[PDB]
Amino acid sequence: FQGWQENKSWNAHFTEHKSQGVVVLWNENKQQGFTNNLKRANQAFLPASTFKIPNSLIALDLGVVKDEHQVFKWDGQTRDIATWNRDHNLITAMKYSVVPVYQEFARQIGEARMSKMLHAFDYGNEDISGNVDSFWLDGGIRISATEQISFLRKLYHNKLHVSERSQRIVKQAMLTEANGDYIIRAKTGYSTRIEPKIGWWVGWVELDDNVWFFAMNMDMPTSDGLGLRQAITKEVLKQEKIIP
Ligand SMILES: C[C@@H](O)[C@@H](C(=O)O)[C@H]1C[C@H](SCCNC=N)C(C(=O)O)=N1
Ligand SMILES: C[C@@H](O)[C@@H](C(=O)O)[C@H]1C[C@H](SCCNC=N)C(C(=O)O)=N1
Ligand SMILES: [Cl-]
Repeated sequence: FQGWQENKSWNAHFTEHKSQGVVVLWNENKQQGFTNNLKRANQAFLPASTFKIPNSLIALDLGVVKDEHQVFKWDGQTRDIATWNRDHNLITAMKYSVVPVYQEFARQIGEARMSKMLHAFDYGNEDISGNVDSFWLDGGIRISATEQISFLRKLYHNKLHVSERSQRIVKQAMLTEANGDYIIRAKTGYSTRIEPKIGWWVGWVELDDNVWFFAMNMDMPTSDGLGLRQAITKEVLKQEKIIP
């Protein structure tokens, strides 16, 4: 581990949007990491919907989710996010960060197996204190941007302690963007229930000959700025010549 190079010039991308945050990048081929803020890079927050990555893996490996086509019917309760008020499969539940679908996963996984799996994953502080169906939103689990990278690297290489199939399905469900230059597999998150409210974007960029892992979070006082998670990350990615 060569350490983490700090590149403060990326702060310009946050300041441009009156925002504060961190982007962490990991060059897989060179085993080199870069961040604008070495301190915040290692600060552990609630994972919020980025927890849908480990939650999906566990649900799949325990057969709570059979495959990416299985339909989880809307419970008929109207919630404030319109896309949640419909039937979902794993693909669309990830895409739209459909919390109630994953809360039901968590309840079926159960506290004991959830704890053991997060320890097996070496995920964050491995603490699931709180409600079994909400701890990643308002309980004890905390993970930093650099810890997200470590976890994502295991998933990329199929090294997590679940089946290869489970890891392949989750990486399929993380698909976010692709073109002839790059593929982004990622997961957003918006931690709102405990201060400070922060937005997440974690994942990686696949190139022909390299993979660049990333994890960012940023202060997010309102949902108004949620698009800045991807916008700021892409500005860093383009400055670093990762995407055109
Ligand atoms: C061809 C078969 O062997 C193959 C299949 O699905 O048909 C099995 C082999 C491993 S088993 C789970 C990981 N092993 C852990 N010790 C695997 C998987 O990890 O998805 N599937
Ligand atoms: C509030 C939490 O449930 C939060 C999370 O679990 O991380 C939800 C809300 C937004 S998706 C809809 C956008 N929300 C407000 N505009 C979000 C995400 O950005 O991933 N997941
Ligand atoms: Cl894919």
